[PDB]
Amino acid sequence: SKSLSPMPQIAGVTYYGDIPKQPKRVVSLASTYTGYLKKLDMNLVGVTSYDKKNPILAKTVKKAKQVAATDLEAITTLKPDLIVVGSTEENIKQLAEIAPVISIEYRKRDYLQVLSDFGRIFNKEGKAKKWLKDWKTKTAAYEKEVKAVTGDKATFTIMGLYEKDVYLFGKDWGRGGEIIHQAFHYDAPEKVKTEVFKQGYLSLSQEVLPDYIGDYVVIAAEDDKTGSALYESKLWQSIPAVKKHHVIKVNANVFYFTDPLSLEYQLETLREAILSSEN
Ligand SMILES: O=C1CCC(=O)N(O)C/C=C/CCNC(=O)CCC(=O)N(O)CCCCCNC(=O)CCC(=O)N(O)CCCCCN1
Ligand SMILES: [Fe+3]
Ligand code: NA
Ligand code: NA
Ligand SMILES: [Zn+2]
Ligand SMILES: [Zn+2]
Ligand SMILES: [Zn+2]
Ligand SMILES: [Zn+2]
Repeated sequence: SKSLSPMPQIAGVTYYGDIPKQPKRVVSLASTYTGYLKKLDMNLVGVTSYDKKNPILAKTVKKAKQVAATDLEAITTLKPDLIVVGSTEENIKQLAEIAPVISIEYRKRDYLQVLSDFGRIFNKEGKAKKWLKDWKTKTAAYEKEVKAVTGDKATFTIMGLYEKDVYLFGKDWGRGGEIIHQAFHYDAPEKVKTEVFKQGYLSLSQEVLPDYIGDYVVIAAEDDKTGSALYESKLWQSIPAVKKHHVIKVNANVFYFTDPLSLEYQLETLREAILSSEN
């Protein structure tokens, strides 16, 4: 049998079976976590559709098969020694019959803690610590670069276009919020702090958008055509941030994510976009 993880008790983490310390064949069924596992040098043999559509992550998991959580046959034949899932997955019991499962309830640990937590689970503390120390220094330095341009108290709102809907996001639901609010310590407008932050996200009617945007807005979308009718509208064009050219449009295919690999890309992209807003 496998050498075992110490399986620490961590908020949000549930273990099904004996988790290996050094898994050799991991199936990741939760896009939140795939890039954390890659950062810690795990061999991923299965990943999700969102993972494959994230160009930053996809480059690192070319040999992994795309699978869904219902793919019991394909997952079995991948011969995993570990499966990682989100806690809301429909069929964790069936997955745990195939291999040991780590199930994570989102948001119980923050985007940085998740990495050091995996460091404890897999005895990869050094790799996690090195990344986290560098991240702390780099983000503080970049925070200075961007606030030099905007002012330290400029407000930012995180937004996404999805289907025909409009979402706002807080500090810990992807779409750039970790970078903008946690890494750069930008404030959000009061209405976003009150109505969005605790909730994580808020699906909004388009006509009230002006009320939620202050100095800057970051907008994630999967395709560059989705926002067209909104963007040309008098409503949108009346927003001071829009008039100032403080709209930052980003590609959701990577910006949905919160993992170290995706966030490295988001960090550089957002730094450059803020600087570019004053070109
Ligand atoms: O984990 C993150 C950031 C936070 C996040 O989006 N999560 O889903 C984490 C798990 C949240 C707890 C379970 N909640 C839900 O499943 C509710 C639906 C959901 O995924 N949400 O994010 C809620 C707001 C978005 C709803 C519309 N769906 C999308 O934007 C698809 C991309 C979308 O939201 N996805 O999750 C697929 C890509 C995600 C890449 C990893 N990103
Ligand atoms: Fe989500
Ligand atoms: Na933080
Ligand atoms: Na999608
Ligand atoms: Zn700060
Ligand atoms: Zn039109
Ligand atoms: Zn203009
Ligand atoms: Zn400006």
